[PDB]
Amino acid sequence: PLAVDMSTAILQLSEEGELEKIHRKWLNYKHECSLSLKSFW
Amino acid sequence: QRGPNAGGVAAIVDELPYIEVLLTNSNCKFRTVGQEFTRTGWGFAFQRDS
Amino acid sequence: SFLKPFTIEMWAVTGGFFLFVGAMVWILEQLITIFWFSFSTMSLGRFVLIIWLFVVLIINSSYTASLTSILTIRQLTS
Repeated sequence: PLAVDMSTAILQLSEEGELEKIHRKWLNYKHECSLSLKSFW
Repeated sequence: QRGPNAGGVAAIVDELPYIEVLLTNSNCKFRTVGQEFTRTGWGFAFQRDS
Repeated sequence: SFLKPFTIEMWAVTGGFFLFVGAMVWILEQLITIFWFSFSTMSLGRFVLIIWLFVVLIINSSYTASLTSILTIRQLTS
């Protein structure tokens, strides 16, 4: 029965916006970088 | 400045008197690509039937 | 933006392999070097001109295909 109300705890943790704020605390890693020519033989 | 890639967005949708501030505040690198697609206006919000 | 549809190395290979192919004319044959241009206006040297024709009928037919493929993707970008 712990799984039922920690299911409702997470949905109440997510509507409040706490999953993202903890995600900002640890995983704030966004440093992600990103014509035509011709060559043959 | 980051464009649609690198986490940025393609276009900002704002009201016209916000945008005529943003063009002057920045350089000449942006331009309103369309006309107004919902033309309503502003106003004071009173208590109902006052 | 004019010379863009080929690589900077390709503009030296193409201009380079018109003189080395142009030096092949001297094997079949400043003011003295211009005498070959009077001969290359239009045996075995004719067979050099046949293959060199289909080279220029490809560098014509690829420079078009890389000036189109710039002038469409410049239009059909996001």
